[PDB]
Amino acid sequence: EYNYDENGQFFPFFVLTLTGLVTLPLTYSLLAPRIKSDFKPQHDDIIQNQKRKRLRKERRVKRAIAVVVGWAIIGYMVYLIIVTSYSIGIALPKLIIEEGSGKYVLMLYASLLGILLPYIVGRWWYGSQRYTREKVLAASAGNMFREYEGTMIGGPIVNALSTGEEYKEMLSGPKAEEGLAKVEKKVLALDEKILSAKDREVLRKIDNPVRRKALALLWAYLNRIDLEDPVLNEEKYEAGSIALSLTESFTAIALAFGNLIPIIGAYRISQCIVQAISPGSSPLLQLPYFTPKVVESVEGADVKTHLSVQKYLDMPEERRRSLTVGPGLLTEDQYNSAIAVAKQLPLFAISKAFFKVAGERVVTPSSLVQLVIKGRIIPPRVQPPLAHAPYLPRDHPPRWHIFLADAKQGKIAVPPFTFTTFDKTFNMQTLRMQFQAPPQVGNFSFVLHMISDSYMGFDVKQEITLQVED
Amino acid sequence: LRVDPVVVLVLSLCFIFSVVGLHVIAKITRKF
Amino acid sequence: TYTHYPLHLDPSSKAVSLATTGQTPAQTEAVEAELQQLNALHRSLISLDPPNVPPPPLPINPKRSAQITKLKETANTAYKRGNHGEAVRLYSYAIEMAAGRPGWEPVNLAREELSGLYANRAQAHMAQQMWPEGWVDAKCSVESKPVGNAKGWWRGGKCLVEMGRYDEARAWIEQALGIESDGGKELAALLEEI
Amino acid sequence: LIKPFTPLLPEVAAPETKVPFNQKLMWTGLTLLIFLVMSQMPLYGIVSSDTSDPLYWLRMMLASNRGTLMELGITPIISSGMVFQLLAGTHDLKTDRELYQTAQKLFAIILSFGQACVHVLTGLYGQPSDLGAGICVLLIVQLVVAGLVVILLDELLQKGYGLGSGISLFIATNICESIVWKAFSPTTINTGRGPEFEGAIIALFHLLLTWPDKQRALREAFYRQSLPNIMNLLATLLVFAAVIYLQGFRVEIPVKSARQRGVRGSYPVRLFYTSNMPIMLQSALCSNVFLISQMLYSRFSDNLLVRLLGVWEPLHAASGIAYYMSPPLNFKEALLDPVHTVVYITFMLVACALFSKTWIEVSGSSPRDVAKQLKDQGLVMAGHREQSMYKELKRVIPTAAAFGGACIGALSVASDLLGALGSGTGILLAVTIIYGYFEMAAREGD
Amino acid sequence: WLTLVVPFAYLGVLIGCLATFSSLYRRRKAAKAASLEPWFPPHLQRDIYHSLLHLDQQQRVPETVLKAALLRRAAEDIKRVMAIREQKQALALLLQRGSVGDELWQRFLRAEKEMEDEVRDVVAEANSYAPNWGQVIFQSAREMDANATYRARMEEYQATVAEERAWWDKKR
Amino acid sequence: PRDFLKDGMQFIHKCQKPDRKEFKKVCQAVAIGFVAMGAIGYIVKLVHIPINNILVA
Repeated sequence: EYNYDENGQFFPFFVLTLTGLVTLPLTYSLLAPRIKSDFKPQHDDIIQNQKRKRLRKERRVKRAIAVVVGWAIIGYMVYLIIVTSYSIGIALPKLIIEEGSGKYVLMLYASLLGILLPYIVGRWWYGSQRYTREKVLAASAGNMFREYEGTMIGGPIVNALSTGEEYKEMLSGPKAEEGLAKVEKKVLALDEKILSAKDREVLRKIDNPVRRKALALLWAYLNRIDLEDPVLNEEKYEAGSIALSLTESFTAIALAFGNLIPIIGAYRISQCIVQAISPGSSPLLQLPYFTPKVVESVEGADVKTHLSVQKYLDMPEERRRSLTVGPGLLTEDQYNSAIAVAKQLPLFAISKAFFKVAGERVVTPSSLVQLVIKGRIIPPRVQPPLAHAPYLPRDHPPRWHIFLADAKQGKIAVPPFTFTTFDKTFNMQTLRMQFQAPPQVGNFSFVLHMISDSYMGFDVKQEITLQVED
Repeated sequence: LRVDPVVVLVLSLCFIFSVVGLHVIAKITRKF
Repeated sequence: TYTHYPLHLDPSSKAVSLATTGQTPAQTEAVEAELQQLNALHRSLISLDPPNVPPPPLPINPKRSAQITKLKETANTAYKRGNHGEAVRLYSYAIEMAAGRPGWEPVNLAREELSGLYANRAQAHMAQQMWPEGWVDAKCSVESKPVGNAKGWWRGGKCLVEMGRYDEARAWIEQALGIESDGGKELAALLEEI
Repeated sequence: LIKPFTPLLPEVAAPETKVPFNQKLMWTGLTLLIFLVMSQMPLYGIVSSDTSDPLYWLRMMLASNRGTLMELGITPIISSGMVFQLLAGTHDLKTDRELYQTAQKLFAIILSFGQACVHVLTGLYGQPSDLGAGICVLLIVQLVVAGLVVILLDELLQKGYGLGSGISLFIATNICESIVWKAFSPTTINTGRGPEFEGAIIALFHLLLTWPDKQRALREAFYRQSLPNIMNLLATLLVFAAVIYLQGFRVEIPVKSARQRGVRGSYPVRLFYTSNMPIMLQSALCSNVFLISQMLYSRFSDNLLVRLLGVWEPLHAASGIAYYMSPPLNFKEALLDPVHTVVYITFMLVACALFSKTWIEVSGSSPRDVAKQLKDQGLVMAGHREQSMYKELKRVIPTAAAFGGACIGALSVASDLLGALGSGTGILLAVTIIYGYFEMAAREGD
Repeated sequence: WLTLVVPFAYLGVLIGCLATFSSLYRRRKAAKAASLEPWFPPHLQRDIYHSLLHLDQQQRVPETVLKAALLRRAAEDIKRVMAIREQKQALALLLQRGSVGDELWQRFLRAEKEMEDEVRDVVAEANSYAPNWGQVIFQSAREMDANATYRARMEEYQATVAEERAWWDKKR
Repeated sequence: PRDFLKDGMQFIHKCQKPDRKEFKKVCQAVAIGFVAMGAIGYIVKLVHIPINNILVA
């Protein structure tokens, strides 16, 4: 019961107004600190280029074609405009309802609604299913879950972590067998037995190019091996960044498991991956100008205990003659910078940690009780300085994990509470966390762990006694 | 008897297409 | 369903042997180790009794227990004489006698017996100033039975403090106190020796 | 007694695990698109469409359309529940609940079939003697399968794959379509002098560009008084913003539990207690009165009771009770008859207030009931030595409800009188439902 | 009577298309679900036992070695059962967080059903061999497995005394 | 009479008013939802007017 416009004087106005309302908006819409360091590691160009390549976003091709076609149709419609007792009509061209193009437009609409909708729906469905919560592929998490063992800490964590899925897309094609022999020989030969004992057998046993290459590259990275190939470093410093996210996923999995040793293990492997040190090696390699030689020369010839940063800095002026002697060990101009950058690391030293229920004196069973732990950041919504490790592309904001477990059974008590900010070279701080008290009556014995990633050697382990009565 | 969630959607789509198919078949029969 | 492995039994030996083909050296060595363990189990079962089924683990034969207690008693009364060479020799002999027993029997009995024997041998080595062997024996004993034992933790911590490595001694005594009273008193006294 | 009908009835499968939020939103959007594209498709046996629309005042409340595949899609789903709740109240185990659900669906489908039959036989699509021998049963089976597919989609959306129910979404989408079509409508209506556009913005642009006087062009674009203009759009936007701002009035009462010490909390009581009930039921009552008036005025044309109850004329009720119940057309008709405006004001205000105050007692949110519920849950007043929950609760809730009813009634009246596009009932039913679903979503995944 | 047959034919075509699509989709879903990689590596002791039975059929072999093979298979099976029972709780608790995909839960259920069928089959085969030889099999299996892993751990801890003595003599 | 209005105004003054930021956020969210539904409905109707006019003939 409508009368279309065939002479062309009404549809141009409507289409012009609509496409203008669209294109105007589409065109108008598409028109914290860092720590001080005067040291640059080897292969600076590679790591800096990788850091710059990590982040990238254009957001211009999506709207450019839309805006240009909108302005083109606006120009065409305004050109057609400048060219030129009760009935209702429609501002639409006549050729749409003509007997010639009728079946054509009908079949076009049918094909559109039958193909484009289900195809794009299935695409979005299978595009938002493979990614998990921790930004890792579901295949990777599934493959890593089965590799979980009862009590694995240190070594086997790297083996259970080197079964990821990003390595498939990283070195796909002929990139797997390029320097496999070279990297494998270097890793298996140059490293001593105190850094790998049976991992050599676990590495030799597998028969798969992608996974073996990934594992060898991860070890070569975690040992600061400096292989001579100028093309393999650009993928090693990327395997490290992939291993970091896989470490986050493995921490999530081990936390899902109700065990204690894998938790500390995952935290230590996250501390080691974010840096360049090796799991089990002296944590003294966090300083800028330190090499295996000087750390072997400072902590003794052969020792089973590794001098942490606190006990190293707390020595009297004997390190001056014991470390930077001069014959190939170090230089005073470098040792001064090392000390000046070591005197700025965040170390959390807690002083008081007591339970307290909100609005009551004595903790009642099955009540919501919160603990206040007040320490003081002393170096050996305020943001802390970023990580100091220069051997990874991304910059990691140093976080802190606070949890507590019991000793009568090797199991965790409450889930951890991760945070990254303080309330501001030292001043008192405060940190809170709330959970549910046990249902029954009887004092318990807990120990909280101040395990923190982004650094190795900053751990506080204190025992707290809980009180409960009625 | 239970049915999968995609089956009701494919049934809705097949019904929507069957309606227009019947319409166009009747139009073809009338035109000739 | 299953994968057919070409086997070949050897008469008069009653021990099956794999014939050469799963077209893989890893599979070959795996099935070879499995076959060796199977032959060992077959020897144990043929040495069990005229029947072949293993008896249930509810009853326990007392001959092994009597023998191991007699050996432990004579080793202890020989060590009390003053010498230690023959003492640790008898300790190792009793350890071998205990470990050489089948596994279908209850594990708690063998576990506790090995705990006691390892503790005694660790104390004997402590009497011989041999620190590494004593420490590793104490570690074995405490790994066997952690709860209900304190002398093991104490000997381990003392061996550590005698040989150094103060951090490992701290961690050892810390875990001991976390597990945990004469044991608690000895642990506190050893921790105060830092 | 309804056991054998259990295995025959089709039913959607239960979800394996808890579905995420994005997939649920996708399911909801796809079901809504399917419902809309099905409601915008015509039937086949349509031969005569020039006839007065029966139950025309029910399309807005039932979210249906005349002469399309969705003529009676919504009625069986609501009717089955509305009768089954009553038969259950007049007069358990899962083995009985399964039978109950099967009987509900069977009643729904048989009522769908019966309504399709009474729709095709009454003469809506023409005299059955002239339509065809098989065309009638063809239309029957087509409308029956449409009702079946729509109720199956509703059951799927309700079983857990959807974020809420389908009735509210279906009522809101039609209102939102009618309110956004009124703005950029391409239909032109030539009543002489030259055709103009029905859409508001399109009409403004066209009149501004083609007429020789910009002053007269703007004076025409504003205050059209016959077709939707920009002033009505601005009034609708203002009413929308006012309702959105007014919905966020909540009286937080301090409460702390007594089963586990220390835990605090709050129990809000919104100014819009029983958000969209006093408007929906009042509009349904008015629609039923109007329908009865029309049906009794068509047959009994000449009588005293029909003359006093309601008289219609080109329809539009005039000089009758239904004329008083009908809202004023615009501001001009409002200023012409002041007594009609005043009686409409007072009727709608008192009706909304009384309806809210009597629905709060039946919905189960009475102070005597919710106080006992909170006491059984363990919550106790957190006031300073003021341990009296029922007193404060009975002093707060009833007045709050009896004031919110009148407030939302006055809002609807102001929206319908200022000139807002579409009936104010539709605007409120859209805004309240969208706000409820927004808060439900924001309380779920982000 | 085309008026009587046209709507019936239309509805028949519709229901037939619905039914054939339902059958095709069910078949495709079943074929896709029954084509998942197995959870645990291929069983070896059961393969050795079946090969021993095949060698016995295609032939002389005694019967005690068969009992030893079955005992070893039962030990492996009970270790597998312990592992799956340990992993069940962690997987169930982790599935809700969404950090794990969906196919893993299906693989886990399939592995659980396979283990149930396998334990039923092995207890039946055991009851076939000896009079009332069902539960003593699993008791012996768990005891043997625990004792073997304990002995392995003990030997591993004992195999470090040489390095310890070397280190102490070096530091001395 | 007037007691009802007085009690209502007292309840209103007893309530707490929302701020500007939360109001702006909720208004933006509801407007996004409304505009989405409206655009979908408008496009469906605009694409089904000519298709229907061709189909029914």
